[PDB]
Amino acid sequence: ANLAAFLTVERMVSPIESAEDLSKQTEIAYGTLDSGSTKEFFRRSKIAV
Amino acid sequence: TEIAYGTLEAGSTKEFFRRSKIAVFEKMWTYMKSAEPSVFVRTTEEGMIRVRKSKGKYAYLLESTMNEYIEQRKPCDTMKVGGNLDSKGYGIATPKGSALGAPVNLAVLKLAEQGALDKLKAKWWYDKGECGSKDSGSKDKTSALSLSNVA
Amino acid sequence: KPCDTMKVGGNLDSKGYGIATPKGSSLGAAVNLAVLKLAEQGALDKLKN
Amino acid sequence: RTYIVTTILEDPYVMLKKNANQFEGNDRYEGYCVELAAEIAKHVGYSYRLEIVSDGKYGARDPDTKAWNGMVGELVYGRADVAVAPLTITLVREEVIDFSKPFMSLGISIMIKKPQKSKPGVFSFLDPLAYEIWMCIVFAYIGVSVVLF
Amino acid sequence: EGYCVDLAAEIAKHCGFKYKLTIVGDGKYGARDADTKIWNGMVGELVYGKADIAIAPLTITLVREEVIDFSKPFMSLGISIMIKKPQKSKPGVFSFLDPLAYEIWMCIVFAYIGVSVVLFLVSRFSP
Ligand SMILES: O=c1[nH]c2cc(C(F)(F)F)c(N3CCOCC3)cc2n(CP(=O)(O)O)c1=O
Ligand SMILES: O=c1[nH]c2cc(C(F)(F)F)c(N3CCOCC3)cc2n(CP(=O)(O)O)c1=O
Repeated sequence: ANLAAFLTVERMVSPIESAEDLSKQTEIAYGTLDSGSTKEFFRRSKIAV
Repeated sequence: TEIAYGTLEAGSTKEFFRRSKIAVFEKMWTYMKSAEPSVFVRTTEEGMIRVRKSKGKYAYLLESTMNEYIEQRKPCDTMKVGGNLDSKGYGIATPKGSALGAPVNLAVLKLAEQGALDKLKAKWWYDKGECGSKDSGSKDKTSALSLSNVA
Repeated sequence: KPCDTMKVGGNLDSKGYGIATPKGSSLGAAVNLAVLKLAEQGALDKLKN
Repeated sequence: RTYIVTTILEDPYVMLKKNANQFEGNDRYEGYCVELAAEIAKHVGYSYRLEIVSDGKYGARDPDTKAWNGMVGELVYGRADVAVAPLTITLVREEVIDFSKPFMSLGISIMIKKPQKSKPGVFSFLDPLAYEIWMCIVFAYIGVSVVLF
Repeated sequence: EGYCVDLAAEIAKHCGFKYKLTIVGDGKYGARDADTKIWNGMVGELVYGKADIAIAPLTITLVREEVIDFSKPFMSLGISIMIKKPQKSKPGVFSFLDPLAYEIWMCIVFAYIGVSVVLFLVSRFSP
């Protein structure tokens, strides 16, 4: 029954959901642009995350 | 058509759906204006009672900040889904012809660029609230099967 | 195309684009009233869709 | 100089303290807008006074009387100086009073009952067929055993 | 054509004025050098009088407020996460124990050993 349930729907989900998911793991990398106010937001942030 | 939904009986929320031009929101206001019985509530706590006594059969529409704050209160039995339907925002009020309004707006932009507004948002919604750090959890997405049958 | 990416999570900061006018201009307040009128009528969301 | 700061009792923006009767001045209240006005007074450097609105209304213009009420009427008729409150910026409010840039964006969201994984145990096993056909199955089992014996 | 073109058309409709859609020369948005103290881009066009009004996605910052003015934001936005669409990936050997259990297979094996020991204790103790 459960193998038929897996072979029936096949609704794949995303591994990353929230912003804390980036800090929760280290295998999937993430980056920003080399220049701009976006990197300045992370450079001037005070939140520990 | 099974799970009904409503808004507050008085305010700009009902005026938003009443003056909407999108046919989806027009059908929403048509269903809420012709509902039997009435889905509109008098206060916020009346909508809270209408949601909490429905067991997932009735929903309520409100502002996103108040919804997330109620999500960050006990018994932690509500949650906010979906994106925002309109672009609303609060600002600091001052009378017309006042000289302090422009330096107050400069201070507001200074607090926005320094991120202290996000610090107060994390303080008074996440830390002050009586719900744990969530939005997801110990992998609550049921992949294979509940073990209760096996147990 | 090729419809191969997706966006997850809410917004991380409060950003917003608005109409720029020079300081000491007379048209800035009617432009602000026109922007508020287009915001309340939902025509901005219509053009966004 | 001076400066009147008005607001309304709303959670979590303006909250009563625990020892509110044991407190005095502006420190009797707490929340988001209280520390917001504290930061504005820090970055500007002026004396203020936290005020509570009387009618409990946000702002409305009765078209019969052509008169605004609430903190909008406080700002128009000079009953207050600077209003720090979660007031929705509309078209009809811009023409009478000014506004700063929006600091917190928001919209209309959906509230649900937030269903959990309320799955029972042994009761979930005998779900899919019945709780009464199984007794007839066991009765036909012992009957066929009687037939064989 | 696009979003800001129809936005400028709506501004000219609700305000009643002729417009002229022009392109910035350098293709820069706006910046002030620390040496020259000169704003460039459409910011420099509005400061030095080269332009009249800018209807474009320019980020409202505090340092841009010091020279020019800004209206209320028509479109709110933030920082999001760009990931790819999760397609099917080859599961492999993990498909042998994928459904219904990740730990309960060892429980089945332990119950197998236990039932085997009980069956041997019943079957081999009659004398
Ligand atoms: O200017 C307004 N500012 C408002 C601010 C708030 C909030 F800040 F969230 F407390 C709320 N609430 C959201 C729903 O639950 C009750 C309180 C209502 C407001 N209303 C009434 P509207 O007509 O429904 O918008 C206004 O008019
Ligand atoms: O005023 C600014 N307005 C900007 C507007 C945009 C766009 F979204 F295209 F409108 C962008 N991009 C974001 C992603 O697509 C490519 C360029 C950058 C902007 N930047 C640079 P920042 O310093 O990184 O913010 C500004 O300075």
